[PDB]
Order: sequence, then structure tokens, then C-alpha cells
Amino acid sequence: NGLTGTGVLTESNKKFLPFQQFGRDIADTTDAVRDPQTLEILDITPCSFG
Amino acid sequence: AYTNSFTRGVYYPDKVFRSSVLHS
Amino acid sequence: AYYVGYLQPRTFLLKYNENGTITDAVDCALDPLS
Amino acid sequence: IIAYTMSLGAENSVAYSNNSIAIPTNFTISVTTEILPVSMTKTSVDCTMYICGDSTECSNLLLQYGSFCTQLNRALTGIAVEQDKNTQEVFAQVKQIYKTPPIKDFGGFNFSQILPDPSKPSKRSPIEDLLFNKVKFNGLTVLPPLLTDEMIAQYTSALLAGTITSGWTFGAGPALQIPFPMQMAYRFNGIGVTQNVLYENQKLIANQFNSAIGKIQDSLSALGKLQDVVNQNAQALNTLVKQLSSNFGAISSVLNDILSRLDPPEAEVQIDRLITGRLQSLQTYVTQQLIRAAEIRASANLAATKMSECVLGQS
Amino acid sequence: FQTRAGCLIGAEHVNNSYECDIPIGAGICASYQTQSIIAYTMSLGAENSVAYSNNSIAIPTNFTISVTTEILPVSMTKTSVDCTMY
Amino acid sequence: SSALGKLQDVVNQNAQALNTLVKQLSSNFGAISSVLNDILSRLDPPEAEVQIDRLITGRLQSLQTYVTQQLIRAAEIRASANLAATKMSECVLGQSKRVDFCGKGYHLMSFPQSAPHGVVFLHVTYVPAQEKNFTTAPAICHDGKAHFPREGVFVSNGTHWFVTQRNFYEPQIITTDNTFVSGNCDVVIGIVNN
Ligand SMILES: *[C@@H]1O[C@H](CO)[C@@H](O[C@@H]2O[C@H](CO)[C@@H](O)[C@H](O)[C@H]2NC(C)=O)[C@H](O)[C@H]1NC(C)=O
Ligand SMILES: *[C@@H]1O[C@H](CO)[C@@H](O[C@@H]2O[C@H](CO)[C@@H](O)[C@H](O)[C@H]2NC(C)=O)[C@H](O)[C@H]1NC(C)=O
Ligand SMILES: *[C@@H]1O[C@H](CO)[C@@H](O[C@@H]2O[C@H](CO)[C@@H](O)[C@H](O)[C@H]2NC(C)=O)[C@H](O)[C@H]1NC(C)=O
Ligand SMILES: *[C@@H]1O[C@H](CO)[C@@H](O[C@@H]2O[C@H](CO)[C@@H](O)[C@H](O)[C@H]2NC(C)=O)[C@H](O)[C@H]1NC(C)=O
Ligand SMILES: *[C@@H]1O[C@H](CO)[C@@H](O[C@@H]2O[C@H](CO)[C@@H](O)[C@H](O)[C@H]2NC(C)=O)[C@H](O)[C@H]1NC(C)=O
Ligand SMILES: *[C@@H]1O[C@H](CO)[C@@H](O[C@@H]2O[C@H](CO)[C@@H](O)[C@H](O)[C@H]2NC(C)=O)[C@H](O)[C@H]1NC(C)=O
Ligand SMILES: *[C@@H]1O[C@H](CO)[C@@H](O[C@@H]2O[C@H](CO)[C@@H](O)[C@H](O)[C@H]2NC(C)=O)[C@H](O)[C@H]1NC(C)=O
Ligand SMILES: *[C@@H]1O[C@H](CO)[C@@H](O)[C@H](O)[C@H]1NC(C)=O
Ligand SMILES: *[C@@H]1O[C@H](CO)[C@@H](O)[C@H](O)[C@H]1NC(C)=O
Ligand SMILES: *[C@@H]1O[C@H](CO)[C@@H](O)[C@H](O)[C@H]1NC(C)=O
Repeated sequence: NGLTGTGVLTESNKKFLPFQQFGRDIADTTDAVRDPQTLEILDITPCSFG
Repeated sequence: AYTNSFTRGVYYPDKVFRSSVLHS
Repeated sequence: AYYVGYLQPRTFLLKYNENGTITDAVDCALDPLS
Repeated sequence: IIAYTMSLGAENSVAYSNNSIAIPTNFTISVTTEILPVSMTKTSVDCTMYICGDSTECSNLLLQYGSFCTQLNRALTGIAVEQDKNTQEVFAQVKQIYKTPPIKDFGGFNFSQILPDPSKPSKRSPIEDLLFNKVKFNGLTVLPPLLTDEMIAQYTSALLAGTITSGWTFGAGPALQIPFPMQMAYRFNGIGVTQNVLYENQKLIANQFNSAIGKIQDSLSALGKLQDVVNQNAQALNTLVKQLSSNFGAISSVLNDILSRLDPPEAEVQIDRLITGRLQSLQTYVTQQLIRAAEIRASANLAATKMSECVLGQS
Repeated sequence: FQTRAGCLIGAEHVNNSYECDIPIGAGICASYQTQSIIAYTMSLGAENSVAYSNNSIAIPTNFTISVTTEILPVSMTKTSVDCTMY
Repeated sequence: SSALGKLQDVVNQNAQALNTLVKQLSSNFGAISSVLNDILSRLDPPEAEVQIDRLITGRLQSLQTYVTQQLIRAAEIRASANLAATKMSECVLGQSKRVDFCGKGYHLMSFPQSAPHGVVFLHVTYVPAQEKNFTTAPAICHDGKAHFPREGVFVSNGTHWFVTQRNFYEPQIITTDNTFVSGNCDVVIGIVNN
């Protein structure tokens, strides 16, 4: 719903507050989201590179 | 009358989760 | 009984819990320590 | 809160005269620590992926600057190759991997807090365990060191067993065993004390050593030097990433929104400003890493000389 | 072959341990020996066991005169540029 | 005749930088060409004053990068020459006692030789060889007194007791000329009777 990105999506085990959509890291990069339809938190890890 | 707040009126500036991070 | 404050442009330092809630803050224009 | 003029120290007149002397009647055995950095973390930045970053309108524009990115990668690779040579020069100062014998009859001297711990995966000593509990992105990568720190702990324990068993002979050739009390008596001669002063005071001297070694753990359980090093690097790497959200005088700082809201002739102008800013940031970063690595090298050079001259001999 | 430094393709992993030749990382080196290319964990050095005791000494009966070299840079080339002409 | 990589390395680093400096005289940095006779004799001073500035900025950047990296490389050559000057004083005009400063072994003497941009030291050291074990004692008890060697070690070939010097085996009869006395023989641990 607006957040555009790339990466691997994975089942999370963090708990947002029930009005927060996505989570950010220190240095300010999106690293978790909440799925609008099912309302579950998913981590966003980058794509294997090197 | 007038009174003194102490530490009052703090709101979450927006969505986006977050944990232990003295964010400015 | 009710109160009315007003809001100004300030800069704060918010401490976030591990669940993601704000537990403490610092107003950075109060005094030299802050 | 008080403001004062600082004192330089206590004052004392020496009782100098033309026929007076002062001779010591006892001694103490001291042990003191010295801590030195020998390496930094090996990092590598992909110039093209930090600047442009995915986009393709950026890569062709950056191709116009020549070999600016090849120079920066060479500069960072030299630094990373120097960090392994720092460690090889400090620690791999021994031919063989020496072992202590299964007994510990060292004349009453007790080295158990600094010999390796057989009940561990890492096989570190008690004091090396105390010391180790106190200290992906936009093209950024951290390479691992060539030597594990298991290997480093294995070099240090062999240097220790060489000293406790052979004195200084293993640093000049083949290790020649000598009993520890007699080696201690050779060393008392080197500071100008006659060697019966050791043999007639062996128990007291061994107790003083043992208490001084015991005080070091308490004084430990300091390392701000190494910490300083570690930090100075994390904070300089955080600034490089934070510099990617700045427009440098373009409309925005994200290479898509500039690109999907203007047409090429119009967008190339802003993308060149973004490129200029992001290349300046990377040059600042690399120049400071070059200046900071030459300071770590002068410190590892001092450590190598200390390991040669204070551990493999008497100074 | 999986390493703490990444994935290595085209070299076989052996169980011996030699002196380091080409440094891969995290204790792993490579060499062209066994041919082809192989992997393994470097060798710190031989293994010497001092026969230490509370009343034993070793004393040398001979010597060798050895001579080694040490090379050091003292200077580099003096260059000048003319800003305007460049 | 059949190793000078430090010198080679230095002599090289400088050439690789000087070539990168010249190879930058053929980049546009965002201009129509790399030649001023193509931007000049092809435009008006009012417009050519823009395309020329894009070249000026790039070339200034490249020259100043060259000059920074030379300062950083010269500060490293300076420390090497400062170490060479100390080794010439302490290994060539003296005998050093510092361990592993003038070779590996016990320093006897050093000889200098000149090289293209540096110096080679030839270090001559003594290395002990062919060791034997004996048995030792710290002191000898005799007439109720404890004797210590003046400058050696007490050793035993199995049945007899001698004094050697510590780095070369040369046994001598224990006499009152190569030992000294202090105390009685019940406080030292390890005394032998002889
Ligand atoms: C959005 O709509 C979907 C259906 O279109 C809702 O889905 C159901 O989800 C619940 C989970 O609480 C299941 O028990 C139901 O069986 C689901 N229905 C079907 C037909 O699959 C969903 O709950 C809606 N979103 C919210 C936040 O309520
Ligand atoms: C020399 O110094 C040592 C201290 O390092 C003295 O030994 C201590 O003496 C006191 C008083 O007799 C005892 O309570 C301590 O237990 C002793 N310490 C140790 C480690 O044994 C010693 O007496 C001093 N003087 C002489 C002449 O030896
Ligand atoms: C060497 O010193 C250590 C102390 O650091 C000794 O170990 C301690 O010994 C005391 C009693 O003497 C015990 O109460 C402690 O629990 C021991 N600590 C350990 C085992 O971690 C050790 O015994 C000394 N070595 C010898 C040979 O006496
Ligand atoms: C000390 O070592 C030297 C070798 O460095 C011995 O001299 C050698 O002796 C062998 C056998 O007699 C000869 O083949 C060599 O030519 C000799 N070397 C030289 C350089 O002359 C010497 O015998 C040894 N001394 C003792 C006492 O063992
Ligand atoms: C000094 O004596 C020791 C004691 O025997 C010798 O060391 C042993 O040598 C044998 C044969 O090389 C080994 O199997 C043992 O493992 C060694 N260590 C022991 C027994 O603790 C040593 O060779 C002698 N040194 C010299 C120079 O003759
Ligand atoms: C220890 O060295 C002594 C040398 O003083 C040896 O004793 C002498 O050996 C020679 C030749 O065997 C005899 O001619 C002498 O009579 C011996 N005694 C003396 C007082 O000179 C002794 O054999 C050596 N022991 C060992 C185990 O090698
Ligand atoms: C070293 O010599 C002394 C004196 O000759 C020995 O002391 C004698 O030892 C015997 C046996 O223990 C006693 O019966 C005597 O009373 C001792 N005399 C004196 C004056 O102490 C001593 O035992 C010898 N040491 C060894 C290891 O044999
Ligand atoms: C919320 O935070 C508390 C204390 O920080 C923690 O114990 C708890 O597990 C967290 N999660 C909850 C209450 O769901
Ligand atoms: C190396 O040795 C280990 C011993 O645990 C063995 O399991 C393994 O198969 C050996 N590797 C090869 C290639 O033989
Ligand atoms: C040396 O150790 C032995 C044990 O084998 C013991 O009998 C002897 O008293 C000890 N001697 C010295 C001087 O430590």
C-alpha cells in the first residue's frame, strides 16, 4: 500500500503496536512491514549480493 | 489559574514501528 | 476542570522500548544538560 | 562545582649531601598491563553501487568521470591487505607451537590464570576470556580476517610456553630448557642484583608474583583504546550511509522519483548533482580511512617491537 | 565448498594443513597442488616439545655463523606538476 | 643472483599513479568533448565558458586527489627511512643487544649496501647449535656453606660436577675462584653436596 521495495519476505516474531504499519532500523531503512489484509508482521531482508 | 505540566503531551510522530532507539 | 496548552516547533529525543512504545523523552532546549 | 588552578603533584626535597647515600633493604614484584591496537575491520565499498545504485541512467553518466572508482577500490583493498600483515607481524613470531608439560612445578610460581583453558572450544585463558567480554547495505561489505582468533590464542599460548620453559633461548634459536627458578635468577643478574637474593627469598618472591597476578583480574572484571578504535570506524561508516539521503541541491535524493517525474534532458541535470555529492562523500570516507590506517600501523609496529624485546628477551 | 568467507567453486577441500599460499579468509587458504586447486586450514607451524623438568638443562656445544638480508626503502621520485599546463 | 619486492612495490605505486593522472586528460566529466580545441573553436566565449568549466572542475579534482595520495605515501616512506637511519646507527656503527633488531640470533655485526631507492643490511649473527642435556643445581653445599657460580652454571655429566658458561659447553672444576659463598646450605632448595 505505498511501500515500494525489493527483497526476501519472511515470517516475523516482532509485535508492532496496533496502529503501526512498518518498522525501520537505525540508519533508517525499512526492515519490517505489516500485511494489510491478514495483519501479520513480515521481515524484509535484502537480496543475496556480494 | 495556571499550572505546570511536567512531561506531558508526547505523541507518536507517525506510523512505522520501532524499538530501543533514542530517536531524534 | 480542564487545561489548554499550545504547541511549538521543538526537537525531542524519544526513547523507544523493545515492544516499540515511547517510555521516556528529552526536551533538548530546556537546559544545558538536556 | 568548583574551578581551580591545577596542582602538578606533591613536592619533596631530596636529602642530598656530599657524603650521604640511600640503599634499599627490600623489594616488591610488580605486574602492570599495557594495551595496544593491532588492526581495524576490513571493509569494501562498491563505488558504482553506492553512487548510482540499481538505476541505469546513473551508470552511463558516471562512466563519464574516468577511473575515479577504480582508484577508490584500490585504496580500500590496500588497507585490507595491510590489516592481515599487521597481525602476522605481531603474533606469528614463533617457529614451533610449544606446549607446557603436564606438571606445573615452576618453583612456586603459578601461571594458571594465563595458561589456556582446556575446557573450552576457544581454548582461551581466564584473562583472555575476561578481555573478550569487555570489548548488508548499499555496496558495503566486511571481509573476515585471515587468522581466526582461535589461531591468535594458539600463537599466544605457544609464546607463553616458550618463555616459561626456555627463558629467552627460543627467541634466538632452538629452545633450551632451564628450571624456572634458575631462569629467574639469571634475570635478577640482568638488573644488577646478585643471584642469591633470589634463592634466599624464593617463596616471598613467588607469593608477591601470585598476588600481583591475582590483582589484575580484579582490576579488570582500561580497554578504552581498543574500544576507541572500534567506534571511530562504526561512526565513520554510519555517516557514509546517512549521506545518501541528501539532495545536494537537486529536487530529491532518491534516484527514481527524480527519474519518473522528469524527462531525460531535464533529469540528467539533477542526477549529475546527486552524483557529484555522492562521489565527494566517498572520497572523504576513503581519505580518512587511509589516514586512520597509518595510525594503526604505527601501533602494530610498536607492538611487534615490544613482543620481540619484552617477551623474547630482557630489556 | 562453503566457507565463513563465502562459497568456493572449483577447488577441492582436503584434510591436510600446509603453509598458507593464497589467502581466502577466516583461516582458509588455497593452493595449486593436488593437479588442481584445494582448500584447507593453514598451519601455524611445526610442533616442538621442550623436555622441561625441575633439574634439567640443555647447553649448546657448537654454533653457526649466519648472515641475512634486510631491505628498506629510503626515497621515492621527486615529481613536479604545472597546474596551468595540465 | 638467481626478493627486492619492497623496492619494486614502491617504484611501481608511483608509476601507477602518474599514469592515472594522465589518463584523466581524456574524460569529459559531462562535456561535449575532452579537447579545448573542439569546445573552443566550436563555440562562443559566452557558451564555451560553461563546457570549459565542467572540464576545469574535473581536472582540478583529479590533480588534487593525486596530491593528497602522494602526501600519504611520502609520510610512509619517511618512517621507513627513519628506521633505516636508526639501523645504520645501531647495527652498523655498534653492536645491538635489542632482540631481533639486527637479524635473528645474537647480533655480531652488520654491513650496508646501497640499492636503487633504499638500503640492504647484511646482518651477521651467532646461532648456538647441537645441544646436550645435563642435570643442574642452583648451589653447592660444602663445609656447611652454600656456593654460587660467579658467571656460569653448575652442571653434572652423570657423576661429576662442573661449571660452564651458559652459551657454550666448556666444563671446569668447581673451585673457590669461580664460585662465591653466601649463607648456610639449608635455605636454598635444590642444593647438592659436592
Ligand atoms: C479482509 O477480507 C477477508 C475476506 O475477503 C477477510 O478474511 C477471513 O479472515 C478470517 C480470519 O480472521 C478467516 O477466519 C475467514 O475464514 C476469512 N474468510 C475467507 C472467506 O477466507 C479478512 O478478515 C478481512 N480483513 C480483516 C482485517 O478483517
Ligand atoms: C620485605 O617485604 C615483605 C612484603 O612484601 C615482608 O613480608 C611481609 O611481612 C609481614 C610482617 O611480618 C607479613 O605479615 C606478611 O605476610 C609478609 N608478606 C609476605 C608476602 O610474606 C618482609 O617482612 C619485608 N622485610 C624483609 C626483611 O623481608
Ligand atoms: C593458582 O592460583 C589459583 C587462583 O587464581 C588457584 O585456584 C584457586 O585456588 C583456591 C584455593 O587455593 C580455590 O579456593 C579457588 O577455587 C581456585 N580457583 C580456581 C580453581 O579457579 C590455583 O590452585 C593455583 N595453583 C596451584 C597449583 O596452587
Ligand atoms: C661444529 O660444527 C662444524 C660444522 O659447522 C663441524 O665441522 C664440520 O665437520 C665435518 C665433519 O668433520 C666436516 O665434514 C665439515 O667440513 C666441517 N665443517 C666446516 C665448516 O669445517 C665441527 O666438527 C663441529 N664441532 C664439534 C665439536 O662438534
Ligand atoms: C633431553 O632429554 C629429554 C628426556 O628424554 C629428551 O626428550 C625426549 O626425547 C625422546 C626421544 O627424542 C622423546 O620420545 C620424548 O618425548 C622426549 N621428551 C620427554 C621424554 O619428556 C631430549 O631428546 C634430550 N635432549 C637432547 C638435546 O639430548
Ligand atoms: C664425567 O666426566 C669425567 C671427566 O672428569 C669422567 O671421569 C673420568 O673419565 C676418564 C675417561 O673415562 C678417566 O680417565 C678418569 O679417571 C675419570 N675420572 C676423573 C676424575 O677424571 C666421567 O667418566 C664422566 N661421566 C660420564 C657419565 O660420562
Ligand atoms: C649433605 O651433607 C650433609 C652433611 O654431610 C648431610 O647432613 C647429614 O645427613 C644425615 C642423613 O640425613 C644426618 O644423619 C646427619 O645428621 C646430617 N648432618 C648434618 C651436619 O646435617 C646431608 O644429609 C647431605 N645431603 C644429602 C642429600 O645427602
Ligand atoms: C512488552 O514489554 C514488556 C517489557 O518491556 C515485555 O516483558 C513484554 O514481553 C512485551 N510484550 C508484550 C507485553 O506483549
Ligand atoms: C576429514 O576428517 C574428518 C574427521 O572427522 C572426516 O570426517 C572427513 O571425512 C575427512 N575429509 C575427507 C575429505 O576425507
Ligand atoms: C623436584 O621434583 C621432584 C619430584 O619428582 C621432587 O622430589 C624434588 O624435591 C623437587 N626438587 C626441587 C628442587 O624442586
